[PDB]
Amino acid sequence: HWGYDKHNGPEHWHKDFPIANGERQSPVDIDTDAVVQDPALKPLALDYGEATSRRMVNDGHSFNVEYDDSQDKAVLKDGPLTGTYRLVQFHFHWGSSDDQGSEHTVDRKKYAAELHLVHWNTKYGDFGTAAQEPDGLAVVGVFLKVGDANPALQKVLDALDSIKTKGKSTDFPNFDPGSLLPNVLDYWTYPGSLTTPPLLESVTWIVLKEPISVSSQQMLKFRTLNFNAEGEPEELMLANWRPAQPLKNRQVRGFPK
Ligand SMILES: [Zn+2]
Repeated sequence: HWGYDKHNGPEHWHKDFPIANGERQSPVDIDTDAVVQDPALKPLALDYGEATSRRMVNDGHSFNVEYDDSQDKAVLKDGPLTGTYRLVQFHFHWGSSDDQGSEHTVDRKKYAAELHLVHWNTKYGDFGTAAQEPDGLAVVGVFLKVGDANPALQKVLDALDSIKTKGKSTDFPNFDPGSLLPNVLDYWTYPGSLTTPPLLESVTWIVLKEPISVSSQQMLKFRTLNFNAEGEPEELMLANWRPAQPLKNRQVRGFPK
């Protein structure tokens, strides 16, 4: 088992998951001075118009909104990518107070939470196959910046009472993941990993420059979830972010700049 406390948190994961100290781990700090433009980069092409949400699940480390990835209803193309990537799920990371919780940082600045929209490359057939390949996954990272209430986010938060403990799920149809995107789609990109065990090095990271908003009040609702299953002792889901990992050999690129 793994988690986010002093003893089982990120600093210890390397013992059970050696790849934690590897060459393309995420998240990273994005130093905007070192960011470079690249004329090969394209605008991000998100097509979430037919996206079909199925359910919401507490997986014991976070909560996921699952999408129907059996066809091309919710696809991600272009940006830094070649091919088509299907949306399989999104989930969030957040911290114990509003001044922390994002996984990526910008010139060391942290936000209150971060949304990850996970996509797999269709040339690999399924998520499991895709997850093992360097070009297999694409994750769009969206910062949640504390400020005004976010009404799109509120629909997600209203279901959280129904999935308090590990393993619970609730049906969650009709949620549009495009409603949790900012209006401008400028992004930073770098080759990285999943930010949770097994920490697979299979992700092209697409971190959006513009955050979406969230209220302090709304942030308290994230923190009502439990890491523990029902019947075990309570362990509140107050914080589930991995800190910045060393950039090592990698280049962060920016679009449009
Ligand atoms: Zn994540």
